[PDB]
Amino acid sequence: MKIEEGKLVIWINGDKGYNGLAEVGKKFEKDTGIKVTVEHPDKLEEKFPQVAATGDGPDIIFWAHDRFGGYAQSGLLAEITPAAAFQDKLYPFTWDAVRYNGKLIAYPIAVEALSLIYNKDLLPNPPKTWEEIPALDKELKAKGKSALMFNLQEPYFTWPLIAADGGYAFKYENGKYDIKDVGVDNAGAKAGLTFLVDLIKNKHMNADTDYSIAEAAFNKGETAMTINGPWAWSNIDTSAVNYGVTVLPTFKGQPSKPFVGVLSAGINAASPNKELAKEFLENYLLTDEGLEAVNKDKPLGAVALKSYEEELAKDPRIAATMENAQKGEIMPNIPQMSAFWYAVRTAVINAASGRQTVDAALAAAQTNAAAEDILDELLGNMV
Amino acid sequence: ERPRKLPQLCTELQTTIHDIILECVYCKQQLLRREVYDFARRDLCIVYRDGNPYAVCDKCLKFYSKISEYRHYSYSLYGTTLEQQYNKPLSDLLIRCINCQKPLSPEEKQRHLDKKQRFHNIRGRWTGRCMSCS
Ligand SMILES: OC[C@H]1O[C@H](O[C@H]2[C@H](O)[C@@H](O)[C@@H](O[C@H]3[C@H](O)[C@@H](O)[C@@H](O[C@H]4[C@H](O)[C@@H](O)[C@@H](O[C@H]5[C@H](O)[C@@H](O)[C@@H](O)O[C@@H]5CO)O[C@@H]4CO)O[C@@H]3CO)O[C@@H]2CO)[C@H](O)[C@@H](O)[C@@H]1O
Ligand SMILES: [Zn+2]
Ligand SMILES: [Zn+2]
Repeated sequence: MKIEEGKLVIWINGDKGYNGLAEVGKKFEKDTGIKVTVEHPDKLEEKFPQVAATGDGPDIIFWAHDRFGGYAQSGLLAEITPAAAFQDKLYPFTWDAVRYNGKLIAYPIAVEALSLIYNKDLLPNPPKTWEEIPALDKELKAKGKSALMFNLQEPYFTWPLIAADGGYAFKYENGKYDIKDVGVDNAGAKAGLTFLVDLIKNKHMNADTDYSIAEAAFNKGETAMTINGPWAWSNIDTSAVNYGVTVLPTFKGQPSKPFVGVLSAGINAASPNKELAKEFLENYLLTDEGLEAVNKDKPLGAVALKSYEEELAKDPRIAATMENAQKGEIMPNIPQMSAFWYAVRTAVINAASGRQTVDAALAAAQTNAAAEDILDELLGNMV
Repeated sequence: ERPRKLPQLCTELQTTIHDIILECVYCKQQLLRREVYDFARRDLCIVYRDGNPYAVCDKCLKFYSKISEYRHYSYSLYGTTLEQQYNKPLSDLLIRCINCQKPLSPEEKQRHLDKKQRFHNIRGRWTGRCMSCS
């Protein structure tokens, strides 16, 4: 049915603190009378542009900022108009993540980066380099354990290694992304993905490992290390594993470069509740108490709100998150990002499984990531 | 800058359209001779990857064009509105057939005007239908 006037429907991914967000919604309803319903549908980031194009969907959509330029290009997001006093409450770099064609298209919530998570009892001194992992795994297999398991099905988790020696999505210069300069099939990307594939060939990782498998193995104490983001920490806590969060290993002496996501909240252009959505986001969620309620459910990472981040930054896990973030890069928000991710997803899965060589997999991903731009040129108006 | 049209590419390579060997930018397969001639007749643009020139084969052109239409269709306008928006007659605008990618002739554009057939915008590209693609 159509978006209901006089309530708020929110979509947020199932790995985030949606119960905590619902608590913020309950407070909003207690104070204002406006009911807030939080949902976590599957593939919400693919459902949103479909339903919103027909004028339906949630009033508010949460995702990392990389999806939002495509939504804005399709006219699916309301422009957001925080006063200068409110903008000053959040870190400038988080506003830039949600700035598209010079306009703010979402509210930034929290800064996410992947870190190396390690079991301190199994591995008191985690490896500084990727190159050490094979030997460390042989040592741990002799103890009935393994060195490292992390999700190999989503390119977010393998990108830090692919980028380390030179892979990139779109070249960034003059404050702008050059969509004609894609770095998926260059020598640095091949070197990193070759290292990953060699880990699999040499029985240090399995191509089929997904999020659930890696999480279960780490939280059961079966593997010494995983790679994950802040939202994963609360399940590790309840598992009673003594864990640390640290800088990702280097590759060829270069830092791993995670793609940094800013969890962001956009307002559906078709919402009849844009004013209520702004009041909820600015004056209930983006407060110390609102972010704390979400954070106590699943940790958000380094929040965009300065007053609360000043407390969270004292947590060494947050310091590690931001150390990895600073070595990585902010994701582009441009519409071409989704095609980039779908292309790299296929390349990593096909190379890891041996369906394609690293070279063929990345050559195809480079083309796929650029496919619409290539077509624009083929059909172009040129002399 | 590099040649964007087949004739200039042929001149630079001191070859002719009858002799030139081109590969598809997407699949890297060699174009059939028929595809080379069609590339030129459809006024397509040579594209450069890693500093090397490429054309496009018919299978890939149709595949990515269909995707682009299905995902990036926006809206439609009558020809007179295009003429007001761009301040030019249709004859001066590049409008390709949505099916065969050929630039529409002036007579085909005037046929759109006379028969009240709108043009469609896909990713900023304005399209109609030539006569052949009925
Ligand atoms: O049907 C075949 C195929 O379906 C399933 O995979 C699909 C996914 O279910 C689907 O969600 C979709 O995934 C895309 C996604 O739409 C696209 O946006 C892009 O995703 C990026 C994020 O945008 C980016 O923010 C980042 O996401 C992080 C996130 O920031 C962080 O907060 C936390 O949530 O972890 C996320 C990573 O999981 O990175 C991802 C990229 O990894 O790219 C996705 C594709 O990689 O499309 C999938 C493919 O169809 C099934 O899972 C699959 O088995 C089936 O083969
Ligand atoms: Zn082809
Ligand atoms: Zn035609």
